[PDB]
Amino acid sequence: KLSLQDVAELIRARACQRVVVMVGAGISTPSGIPDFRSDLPYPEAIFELPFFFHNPKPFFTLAKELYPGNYKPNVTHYFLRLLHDKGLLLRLYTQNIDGLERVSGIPASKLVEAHGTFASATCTVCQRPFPGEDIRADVMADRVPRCPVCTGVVKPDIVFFGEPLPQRFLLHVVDFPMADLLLILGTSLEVEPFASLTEAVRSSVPRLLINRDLVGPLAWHPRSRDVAQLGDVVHGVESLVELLGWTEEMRDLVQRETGKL
Amino acid sequence: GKVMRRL
Ligand SMILES: Oc1cc(O)cc(/C=C/c2ccc(Br)cc2)c1
Ligand SMILES: [Zn+2]
Repeated sequence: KLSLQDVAELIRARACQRVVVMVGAGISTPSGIPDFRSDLPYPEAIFELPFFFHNPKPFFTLAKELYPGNYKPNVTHYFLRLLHDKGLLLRLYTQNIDGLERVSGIPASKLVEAHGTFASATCTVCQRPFPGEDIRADVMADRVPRCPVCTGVVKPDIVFFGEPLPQRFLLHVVDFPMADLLLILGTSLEVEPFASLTEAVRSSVPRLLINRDLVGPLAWHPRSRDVAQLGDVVHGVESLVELLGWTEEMRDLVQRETGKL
Repeated sequence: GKVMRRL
């Protein structure tokens, strides 16, 4: 077995220079983001295109809530920022749609927003793209945004069920074998193709899971350099940060960034 | 396609 402590020592020894990180809703929660299960026929219709076309207001209700500059990153986001600032982050894969990774200062070239973003939008009819700012007043005002070209509904570039994952997602193909550490925060990775992505790291590479529970591919197909640190995600991260000797660095980073937010 | 799931 490796312990958390062992992983921590690899990182401080800057021996892990190519950390691939996978994240999900377990890191949104601490920023206040409501869980997406809580009028719709069943909650998943919120990300279903046929239903959206029939009635887009529910979705746009949620877009209003999550639109940029409402929510702020939490200290788990900032830990990932710190990894990046140290030159240790190969890529960060997010299933979340709150865009808090980019607000935390991680550059877009280091990020894969696997479920899309509110940063931009697309006309559902003529496919004209829009910067997200261009539909913000409508969204903020509870009016369904319409295309100036064709009058079609303008949809934020959130990936809906059945729609292709973004282009950038295919960086996984080589990011995962290229990693010298896999970090999994706040997600199980039970859903394909994320599940299969955990298997794509090389045999010798540690996989460190920080999450409420042990779930998905790390439980079904365990490896001997897996480490699972189970509990509140934030507190698991606070523990790794201490084992790294980065506690004061984290404080100072968060203060500097909070000063800016 | 993004996979149908619950939530
Ligand atoms: O020392 C390191 C550090 C690191 O992050 C990655 C690798 C290995 C890369 C690799 C890619 C494809 C095949 Br096949 C075999 C190996 C080695
Ligand atoms: Zn249009």
